[PDB]
Amino acid sequence: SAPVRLPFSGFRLQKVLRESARDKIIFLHGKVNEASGDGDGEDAVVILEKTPFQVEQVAQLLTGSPELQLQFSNDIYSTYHLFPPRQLNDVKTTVVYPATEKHLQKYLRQDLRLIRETGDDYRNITLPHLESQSLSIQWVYNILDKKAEADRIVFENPDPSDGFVLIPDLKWNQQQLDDLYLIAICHRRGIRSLRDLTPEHLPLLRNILHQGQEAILQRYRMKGDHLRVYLHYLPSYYHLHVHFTALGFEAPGSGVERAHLLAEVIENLECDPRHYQQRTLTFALRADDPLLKLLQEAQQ
Amino acid sequence: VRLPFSGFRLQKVLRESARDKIIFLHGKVNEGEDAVVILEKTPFQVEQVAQLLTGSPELQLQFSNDIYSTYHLFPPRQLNDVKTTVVYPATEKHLQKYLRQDLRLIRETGDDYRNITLPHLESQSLSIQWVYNILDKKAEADRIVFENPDPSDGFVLIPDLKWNQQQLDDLYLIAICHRRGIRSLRDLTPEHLPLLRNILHQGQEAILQRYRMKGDHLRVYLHYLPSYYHLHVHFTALGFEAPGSGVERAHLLAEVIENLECDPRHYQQRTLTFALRADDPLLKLLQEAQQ
Ligand SMILES: C[n+]1cn([C@@H]2O[C@H](CSP(=O)(O)O[P@](=O)(S)OP(=O)(O)SC[C@H]3O[C@@H](n4cnc5c(=O)nc(N)[nH]c54)[C@H](O)[C@@H]3O)[C@@H](O)[C@H]2O)c2nc(N)[nH]c(=O)c21
Repeated sequence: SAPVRLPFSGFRLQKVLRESARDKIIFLHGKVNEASGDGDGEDAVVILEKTPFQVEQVAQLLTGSPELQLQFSNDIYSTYHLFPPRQLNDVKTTVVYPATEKHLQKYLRQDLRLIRETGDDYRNITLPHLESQSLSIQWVYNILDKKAEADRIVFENPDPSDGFVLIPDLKWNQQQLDDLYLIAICHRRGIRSLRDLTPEHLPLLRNILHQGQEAILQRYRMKGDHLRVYLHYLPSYYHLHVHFTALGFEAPGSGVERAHLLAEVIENLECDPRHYQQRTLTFALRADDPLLKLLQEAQQ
Repeated sequence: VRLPFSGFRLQKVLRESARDKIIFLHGKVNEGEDAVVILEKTPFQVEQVAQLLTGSPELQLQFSNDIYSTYHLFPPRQLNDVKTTVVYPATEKHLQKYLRQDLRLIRETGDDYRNITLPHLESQSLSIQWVYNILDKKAEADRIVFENPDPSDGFVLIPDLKWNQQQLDDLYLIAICHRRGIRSLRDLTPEHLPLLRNILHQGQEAILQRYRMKGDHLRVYLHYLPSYYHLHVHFTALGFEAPGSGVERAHLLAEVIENLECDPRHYQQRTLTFALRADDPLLKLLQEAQQ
């Protein structure tokens, strides 16, 4: 059977978590599985995002007879409503079910605040707090165990200590290289973030950088100098992973307040073995995040 | 109801943004005459999204993993609207306005800068007279928000030209140091730490006094490569993903300060990563040298 259903029965919109006109994305909190009519459904998050244009698809459309509705016109400039064929109309849909209260908070629209976390702040405040406020990494384990997305793996170094799995993300429809996005997940368990990195991890990091880039060149004919390769801090999930993005893709999470180039991570560890245990890291938090209050009050 | 021309041979993509779901196309028409066609996906309407999702929409499962799954959603015609802008006939000036070249990443070692980049910079006529006019109060003096007048440790804080200051969502100011001869990060030593600390602390305090926005709302960073070779620092609202704030170009001022405190020769010895346009002669010079 063609899989054509959401993973639940019925969708009721509880509230809009966040929408962006410039990004053409919307985050939805839904209530599902309410066949009894008691208004007590499970939580689900549904993310909808319009897709980028495909160059040759739009080129063929413009050379024919497109369906247009005139909006504005003045001298050489004019604006239309275009209703394109089915090919240009697909909407990327991401579902989280069952969604946790943590999922509702991370997607709820909030103003951001910057914070600078010393090595001491991490050990005394952040690390104790995140242990109970972290999302499950079962999806990470499923990929490593070949329990999910095995056919989507682009490259794998199977070594338990220095190996990793290279795989597309949730969003990249793989229809164009302009928005290329892949993630590399290390096989070694227990590496929560940059804070756990030591020179012991230099072989792993070099493997991800050089084998990951070569795999992208082999599979997509995408040269290394077309790629932005980095890590997140704070990471979304506390299992070490690296982001491979097209340089021309203004990818979310590539800002300086979250992204750390993998090549510089390697060189920092080579220059100082205790770099990411002692140095201060700067990142952004939601204004109502209790971790922000804990860090702000310890810094007084 | 139809386009003001017949046929469309794509000459080149002027620019594209997968993040913004927009594309700028240069086409040859009536074959040829020049035309610019801009296509942009439209934002979601909450009512249309709610009505569709509550009533069995057409979906195709891509894959699932634990509690996560991705689908292709095929909405009705009411949600597929594409904003289409046409310039016909388009001029050479229109093409220059929209065209952008692809970006290529490059890593410049300390020796690369001294042997390759700096001789290339010196071979060009890079005028920063407009910078001197601001510092000397001969232009844009009415735009200055704050000044430390010290000739060595001082600076002028000025809003970005593209910020009309009518809202704080896109807050963007620039701090230009008074001291001359500091091309970029490459010229920084611990002797500039008083200047850099002044920019960080006095700059944030001035933005708090003038815009009622405290420091943790701000992203304070420098560019490498900078657009002009006179040291300047960018102050941007954190919620504003300003161009040039990506990891491939921005350097947090606090980290620049602490790097100089940990190693005086940091920015003369360490390798810096940045993007260049594919047609930039500096890109070829660095690639040939690194061969
Ligand atoms: C659960 N899961 C995660 N990922 C990817 O791993 C990374 C997680 S960390 P990141 O900081 O990039 O974003 P994040 O939203 S916390 O990831 P997420 O797990 O919550 S899924 C939401 C998606 O929506 C995108 N997003 C988020 N905010 C915005 C935004 O403001 N604007 C836009 N245009 N896009 C945005 C993200 O890039 C993400 O791809 C992402 O690249 C995910 O795509 C996975 N990949 C595989 N193959 N399978 C998995 O199950 C899996």
